[PDB]
Amino acid sequence: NWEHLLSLKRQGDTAKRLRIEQDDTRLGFEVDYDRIIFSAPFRSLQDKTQVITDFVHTRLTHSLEVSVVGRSLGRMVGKKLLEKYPHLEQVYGYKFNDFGAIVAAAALAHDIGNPPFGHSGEKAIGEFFKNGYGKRYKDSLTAKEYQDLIKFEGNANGFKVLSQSKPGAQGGLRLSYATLGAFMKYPKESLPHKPSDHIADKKYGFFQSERALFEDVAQELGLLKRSTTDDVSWSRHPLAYLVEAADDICYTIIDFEDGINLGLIPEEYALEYMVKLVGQTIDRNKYNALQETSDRVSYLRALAIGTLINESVDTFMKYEEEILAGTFDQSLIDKSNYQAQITDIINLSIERIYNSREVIEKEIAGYEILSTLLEARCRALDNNDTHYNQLIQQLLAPNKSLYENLIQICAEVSTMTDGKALRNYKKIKGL
Amino acid sequence: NWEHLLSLKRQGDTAKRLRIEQDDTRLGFEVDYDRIIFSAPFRSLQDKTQVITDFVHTRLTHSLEVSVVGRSLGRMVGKKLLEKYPHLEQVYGYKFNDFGAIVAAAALAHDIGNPPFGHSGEKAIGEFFKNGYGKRYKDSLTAKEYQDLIKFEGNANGFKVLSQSKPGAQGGLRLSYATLGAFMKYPKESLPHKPSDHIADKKYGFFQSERALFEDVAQELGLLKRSTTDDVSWSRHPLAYLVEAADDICYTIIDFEDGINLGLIPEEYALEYMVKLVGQTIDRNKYNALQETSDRVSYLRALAIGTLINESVDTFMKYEEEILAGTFDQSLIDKSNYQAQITDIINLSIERIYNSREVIEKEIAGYEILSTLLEARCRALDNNDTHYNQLIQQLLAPNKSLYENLIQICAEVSTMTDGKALRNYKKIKGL
Ligand SMILES: [Mg+2]
Ligand SMILES: [Mg+2]
Repeated sequence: NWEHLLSLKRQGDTAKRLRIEQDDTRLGFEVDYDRIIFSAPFRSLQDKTQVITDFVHTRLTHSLEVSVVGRSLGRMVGKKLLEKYPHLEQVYGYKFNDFGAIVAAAALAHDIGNPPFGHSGEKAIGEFFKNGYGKRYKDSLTAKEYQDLIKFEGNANGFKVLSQSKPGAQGGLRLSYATLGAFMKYPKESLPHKPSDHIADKKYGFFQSERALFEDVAQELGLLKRSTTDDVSWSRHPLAYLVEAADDICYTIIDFEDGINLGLIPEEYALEYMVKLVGQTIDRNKYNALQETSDRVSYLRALAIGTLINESVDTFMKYEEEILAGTFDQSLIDKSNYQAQITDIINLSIERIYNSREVIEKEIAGYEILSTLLEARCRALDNNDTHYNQLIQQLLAPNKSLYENLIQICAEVSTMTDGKALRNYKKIKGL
Repeated sequence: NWEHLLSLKRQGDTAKRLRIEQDDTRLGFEVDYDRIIFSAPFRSLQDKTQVITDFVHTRLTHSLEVSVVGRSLGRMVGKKLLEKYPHLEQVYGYKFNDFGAIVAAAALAHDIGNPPFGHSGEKAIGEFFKNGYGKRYKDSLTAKEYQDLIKFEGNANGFKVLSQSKPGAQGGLRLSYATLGAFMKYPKESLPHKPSDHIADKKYGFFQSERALFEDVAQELGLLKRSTTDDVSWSRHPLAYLVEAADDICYTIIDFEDGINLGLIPEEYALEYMVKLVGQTIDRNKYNALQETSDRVSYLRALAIGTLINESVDTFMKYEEEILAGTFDQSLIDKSNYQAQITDIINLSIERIYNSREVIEKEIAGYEILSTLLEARCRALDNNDTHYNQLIQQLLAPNKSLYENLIQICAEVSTMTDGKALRNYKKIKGL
């Protein structure tokens, strides 16, 4: 039922929030976007680079552009959903911009919990608790608590960042449950690990510390159960497919755009890899008149993203009922008519960007930086009386169960800006 | 007439664009926002700091937050305007989110053309042509052409950045004329200089190179004439008052928030300066429970901005007819019941932030950096045959009248990222 999937509930609410009773100048879904923009975690993305460190390729700009693509996807699907289910507007008061706001807010916050250095950063945190100093806690943790650590997931840390309760601030940003549902691409716990090849089982979406929260979210949204055991799992909020397509589209096309502007990808490849995606719409005489490389590739990027947005909207509507029933097993982009071209683009980015020497060097350095901060925090946790460990406390974590302390340390190390992680690492090593 | 003020015209259009015939998933005003987000000038704000250089206080984040405040102001005024003038919706099809989109897009682009180093940067460019090397061109320029240079204005450069025609890309971002009108806080030429004490005459809003464009914009919007001579001037688009209030509100409250987080303003001053603005709404027990300084001041900031948004909306509606008639002589914030508290906040920021030693040092360094780049570009313009000047050409301006060349040099030097301006300065001096 879409009416339940479009929940305006916020954590702690004691009474229902009806869509028809909202002030449209203060609509819960749009407030969610504003709350993210002004949050300290989102602002910190100003000082967080992607794999390439050019000072003009931040995670902030990526997140902005993903939210813009998400708003467009949500608006377009929202208009068509209100055509399919007219009672949603005539009776319940939903409007097509409501769907754009939900997708836009969830897409804006997708990278908010990810550690520095990309997938290497997640992998370094996991290795610390699997084989590093952190393995000593294995026997003091449940299997699912330990799995949170050895397979630490930036998606699940984002959910924690958005919802974490603190003195004077219960519920974090207190986003609408529809937004938290659209945010949750992997609505399962850390265990069991990859039970199938379904896209929603590739990773997990919440830590044990947020299990009770997502239980409240899933029951309020009426998400369909995928497990009937104590290992909980649900079918994805339909709008999470649009959040994922926005991310897939931007990662594919914009990484390519960046690789060309940065010199990693020869410009001579631009047309060849994009011709299928832009062929019918490109004004070739306009393309040839553009004099700057950055202008030519941004034109191709806009055309390719527009093509993929329109197709993703149509794919969503073709499979809407399978998605609403939890039987859609793939991503929207997996069904694309351009899958072969998308794959060639992604593979070229892996070869020329993600496996470039500068990116490899940065990830190797990231492993040391994160491993050091985790060991410093964890030894300070185990012996908090020594003078050294008191200083580490004042520096890295000023102002609980063992698991709650360990997951908090991972969450705090993960959300450090690049500048503060390297600086603090430098001091703990004297540079 | 609001119907004309809400023009969807884009530069070069040969036929009218009726509001009632727009696809609401592709509304011209919302497209304007997206085009700015993806533009190279907006992305470059990632590498442009405000006066304080902390790496977590960019002009990008400021612009984002101003656009969020602007969207809220536009939404709220838009709803009330459609109540006052119901034919705008029933006959012409306008919706309250239309006004939010226009204000949001114009506010997002407000700082896009400003040079580095703030007002010192504008002043350094002006001094170069008034008393530096650039004074030699005085006699080759009209009075208004020369005034563009000696009083170089970041507001007018923003209009150029948004609209500048290039091979393969006529019209720049080609924003809706309503958005360009809401953008224009000073709808006059560089001469005459400050003809009155009206807020709209404090500066000017377009260079001679964009005069013909803004003439097209003002006639399409039906803006009221303020001069009947060859020195052209118009009354402000009413929505420009909301763009200005968003900027005024954010500059006042958020500079204060930054000054406290950065240590420049003692935290003990936070409540004293904000008590009048937040008194009725602050949950003092919640405030006392917040443990981090950044959390306490962001709570006060949200309360003060909400207070000022609500009041600014009411001030706009009280004076709507004077604004529509071009007889409103002040800013919206000038009529605020908190003017005295706002002034105390602004004065404390001037004393503790803008006059701090680190800010003074940066502005002094900015004068040298910009003066050097301007002299290098201008000597290369005057003698383009020498080997040195060919290298300067390849480095700073790869790929016209004397005035068009000089204003282009100012526009390009102004939009340089901090990193590229300092690096290029370093090379021209060998560091
Ligand atoms: Mg992403
Ligand atoms: Mg500003």
